[PDB]
Amino acid sequence: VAHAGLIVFWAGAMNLFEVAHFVPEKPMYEQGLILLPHLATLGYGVGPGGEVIDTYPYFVSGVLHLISSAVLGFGGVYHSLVGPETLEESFPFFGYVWKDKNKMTTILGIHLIVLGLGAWLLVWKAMYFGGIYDTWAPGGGDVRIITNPTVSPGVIFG
Amino acid sequence: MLLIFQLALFAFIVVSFLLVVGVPVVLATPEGWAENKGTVFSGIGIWFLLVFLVGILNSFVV
Amino acid sequence: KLPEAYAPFDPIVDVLPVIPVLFLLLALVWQASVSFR
Amino acid sequence: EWYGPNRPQFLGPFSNPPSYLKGEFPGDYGWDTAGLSADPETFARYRELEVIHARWAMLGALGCVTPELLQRNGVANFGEAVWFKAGAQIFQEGGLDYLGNPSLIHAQSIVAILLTQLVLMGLIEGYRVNGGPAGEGLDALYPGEAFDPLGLADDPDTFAELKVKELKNGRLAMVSMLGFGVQGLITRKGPIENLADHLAAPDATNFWVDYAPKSAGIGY
Amino acid sequence: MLTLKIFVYTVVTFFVSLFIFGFLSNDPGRNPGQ
Amino acid sequence: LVDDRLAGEGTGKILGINDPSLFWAITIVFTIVWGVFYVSTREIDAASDRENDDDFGLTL
Amino acid sequence: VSRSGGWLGSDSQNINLDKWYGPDRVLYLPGGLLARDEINPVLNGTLPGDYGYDPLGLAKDAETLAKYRANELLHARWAMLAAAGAIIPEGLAANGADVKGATWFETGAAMLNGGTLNWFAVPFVNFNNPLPLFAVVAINVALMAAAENYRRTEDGPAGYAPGVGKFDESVYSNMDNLYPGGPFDPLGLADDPEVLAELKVKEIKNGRLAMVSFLGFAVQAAVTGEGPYANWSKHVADPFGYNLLTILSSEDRAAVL
Ligand code: CHL
Ligand code: CLA
Ligand code: CLA
Ligand SMILES: CCCCCCCCCCCCCCCCCC(=O)OC[C@H](CO[C@@H]1O[C@H](CO)[C@H](O)[C@H](O)[C@H]1O)OC(=O)CCCCCCCCCCCCCCCCC
Ligand SMILES: CC1=C(/C=C/C(C)=C/C=C/C(C)=C/C=C/C=C(C)/C=C/C=C(C)/C=C/C2=C(C)CCCC2(C)C)C(C)(C)CCC1
Ligand SMILES: CC/C=C\C/C=C\C/C=C\CCCCCCCC(=O)O
Repeated sequence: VAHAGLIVFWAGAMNLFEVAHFVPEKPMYEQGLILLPHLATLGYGVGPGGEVIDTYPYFVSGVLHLISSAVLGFGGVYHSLVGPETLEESFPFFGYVWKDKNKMTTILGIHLIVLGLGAWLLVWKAMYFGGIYDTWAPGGGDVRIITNPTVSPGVIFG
Repeated sequence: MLLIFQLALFAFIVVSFLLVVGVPVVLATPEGWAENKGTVFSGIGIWFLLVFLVGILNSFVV
Repeated sequence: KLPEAYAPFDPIVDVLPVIPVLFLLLALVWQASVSFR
Repeated sequence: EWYGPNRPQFLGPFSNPPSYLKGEFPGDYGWDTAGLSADPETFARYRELEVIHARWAMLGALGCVTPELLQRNGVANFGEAVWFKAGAQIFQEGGLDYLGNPSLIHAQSIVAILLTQLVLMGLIEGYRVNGGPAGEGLDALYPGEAFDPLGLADDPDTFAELKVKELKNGRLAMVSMLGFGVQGLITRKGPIENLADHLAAPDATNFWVDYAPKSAGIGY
Repeated sequence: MLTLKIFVYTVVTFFVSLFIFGFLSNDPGRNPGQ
Repeated sequence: LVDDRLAGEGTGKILGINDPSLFWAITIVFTIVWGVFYVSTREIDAASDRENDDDFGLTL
Repeated sequence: VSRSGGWLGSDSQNINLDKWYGPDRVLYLPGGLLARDEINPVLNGTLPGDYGYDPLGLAKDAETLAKYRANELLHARWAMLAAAGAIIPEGLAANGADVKGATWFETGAAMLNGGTLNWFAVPFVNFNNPLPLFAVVAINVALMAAAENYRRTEDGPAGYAPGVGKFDESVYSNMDNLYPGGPFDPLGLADDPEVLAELKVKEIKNGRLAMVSFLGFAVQAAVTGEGPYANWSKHVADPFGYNLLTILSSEDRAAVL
């Protein structure tokens, strides 16, 4: 949990650092940014042709990541310092043994469900919540809405 | 309104610094976590209240 | 750039990303203080 | 009556019940001319099958006569009022709206309907044959309790009378449903439309004159 | 040229299947451990 | 043209299979090896003098 | 023979009352943040829904706890009914039905001069209720007053209810002030003590959720100005574009860089 908090902390801090050092007279790739282009491809604060129009969503994302990192770090510090040392007798649902195949498979299934939910959350953005940036859109690249995704087995297997 | 928002943000920063420096010290002392729980709980509550207040006040200064 | 209301706090932002490296160094310092038992 | 040696029979004064039909169960008119119920186990299975078929047939007959009557009277408006064309409304542009207004069901997918029906009906039938939330050791065919909220069958004699009435009504419903199926198959029209056409000209509109001469070598 | 492709495909799939089904045949039990 | 060639480079075929003959070769060889391996699994497992219950395998 | 069973086959009930009653019941804070010794001694895990949550020492003794439990149960049931009847008609009218005064804080104003309140007996027929405002208020006041006077009297007239049957004015004896049962329980779900206890816990939790929901309804109506269904629909359509922070900003914000 502490390591996850560290990851979220880096994400938020780097987003804030990159958004505070951004000038509009130069393109994104000319200023050494690597996290901002990730949010641009999701259709946040960009316009037709690929010109940055707004900056506030990047700030919002960075702030949210930083505060969530604070919460995660507190949780990790608690669970690592004063929490239960071995949670196989007080919390049987969360307890496990490395050699117990059924419990490990159950945990794997739970996290698979979580990852599938994350993928579906990405899918919902391109359909209903404004769409994502499409660089092949007619009349120049722009934030489109994907209405007819390709779910053909031959295309996916290709 | 801008001055109030900046004061709230500074208070949030100082409370966060106090929590960062104090929580490990309280948790890493023998029989210190089991006694000084009220201070940590109040600090966490003040931290959450300050972050919510800053979020609310951001809508007027931006 | 940061919004005009967050301008005074720019120096705080400029030093944030080094904290994970500081965390690794702090782990080493804690091990040293414990005397590498 | 309705039980014992003095019950009415399925042929009238010409009564000759088999040896295994003692008149112990509802709807026992002594009609087994094929000996299909000589084994008591098969007799019990057939009794359960008959009762379940009766109940399903009553529900189906009511559900096949209601929407068409409503649409023909002009009270409501459906995408397809005929009973053998109600399933194709899910393929229409507007979906399937209950009684015509788009604020009631507005069903759009056939896969979702299929999966939900599979899960729900499987669970409730497993409850019926094993026991579930509404009971664990009740009767197989007449459980009662939660399924008899307002007690109508509490006196044992009234229970038997209601059993007989239910079985006879369900048998009439089964015959009506078989007629519905065959008779929309031949005429390609709803039961109410067929009834209206017959009531218009009973001699001209029928089965024999209308379709019988075209039942060998000519189209219908 | 198609015959050469078929022959090479057969050889490659033969060896790869041998590898897979040999490593599936209770390999972590062929050790001198007590 | 002047000559003939397979002409499959840079096409994007599944597993490079431009021919049912290639598909059949792959499938037949894999099935033969799998069938030979299948019948020996009971004997191989019995070499460890243990039953293949839920506690089988190399564990720590 | 039994009147209850599992929903998932044979031997699939597994009712665990030790999670909601007794010394091992779940509290309002995890075991690492609050020891079980800090709980008010009056809250001994006997009433349903007891999470051991009483910060402002409001449970002095058993009598005050019982009175507050009666008030809480009444409020929870009314909150259930209010939340359902305030969220459903508005969605019905927004999806394409003909409902007048769908929004909950406008139905009273709908029948002011000569307006009539259509009633939708879903899904069969939409009625044309012709009762005027004065008749409506008189009938509602009379019925509610009679029912609530019966409740406080702990007695009632003779009638007939399904399950129990035709009852005289004597069935009301030994009837609980909060869980009367009998005529009010026709389906007979309150026959197993374990099932009854878990149903009580479920009821109290759903009631607390409904209370919080209607408080949110009132605050949303005060602030945003439209019905609860409209807020939900607009937020689901645009999560980051329609929320409290977006609504609070009374003017559009200039683009940052
Ligand atoms: C999806 C889960 C599901 C499960 C697990 C069961 C399970 C069961 N059902 Mg149930 N049902 C389920 C869904 C449904 N059932 C029914 C309606 C019935 C009836 C009416 C009966 C059962 C009965 C039974 C029991 C034995 C059935 C059997 O042997 O198959 C037999 C296998 C077949 C494939 C049947 C083939 C159909 C049949 C030969 C005639 C079909 C005729 C044509 C459709 C023509 C009709 C057109 C005319 C009317 C116009 C068994 C416990 C029977 C029972 O044992 O009663 C005591 C019983 O009589 N079920 C419906 C309504 C369509 C369901 C879903 O919608
Ligand atoms: C990553 C997974 C994770 C897991 C498996 C556990 C597991 C456990 N925790 Mg820990 N914990 C975590 C993270 C995690 N924790 C975090 C991030 C925090 C900081 C808030 C804590 C703080 C914490 C406390 C204070 C306590 C425990 C204790 C326990 C036990 C559960 C009993 C309970 O009452 O907790 C419930 C704890 C909650 C925080 C409340 C529920 C909050 C809901 C579930 C969150 C909904 C958010 C949703 C999942 C979205 C998350 C975003 C995601 C994408 C990152 C169990 C051993 C308890 C124990 O008894 O220890 C002795 C206890 O005292 N944990
Ligand atoms: C907290 C209590 C509560 C209150 C005060 C209201 C209040 C109101 N509702 Mg809401 N409602 C509620 C909860 C509540 N509702 C619940 C729980 C639901 C179901 C989820 C609904 C669903 C609903 C609908 C569908 C509609 C309303 C509407 C309205 C209005 C009624 C208009 C009317 O014509 O009614 C006439 C009502 C009746 C004649 C009452 C019939 C009730 C029967 C008689 C039950 C009594 C049972 C008894 C045992 C019967 C035995 C007799 C037997 C022998 C026959 C009014 C503002 C209407 C509207 O237009 O508002 C915008 C409307 O369309 N409500
Ligand atoms: C996926 C299941 C894996 C199960 C276990 C596998 C064990 C493997 C053991 C080792 C085998 C290594 C040698 C393999 C040789 C045969 C393949 C070959 O030469 O193909 C060479 C052929 C070339 O095919 C060419 O195609 C052309 C048209 O496109 C023409 O037709 C040419 O004539 C034709 O030769 O390529 C393929 O068959 C494509 C293989 C695609 C494999 C996708 C795997 C997806 C799942 C895994 C994803 C991760 C993969 C690793 C990524 C990171 C790597 C650092
Ligand atoms: C256990 C352990 C460890 C580890 C640890 C860890 C890993 C931790 C983490 C932790 C964490 C991970 C934490 C975090 C925190 C955070 C915080 C505390 C935050 C804050 C924030 C803020 C305050 C913000 C602000 C702002 C805003 C709001 C807006 C804009 C501006 C600014 C930015 C100013 C070690 C290695 C030592 C070793 C030993 C053991
Ligand atoms: C007995 C019937 C049961 C199962 C058989 C089912 C499906 C068989 C289907 C296909 C077999 C041939 C596969 C050919 C793959 C593509 C080859 C190519 O790309 O040329």
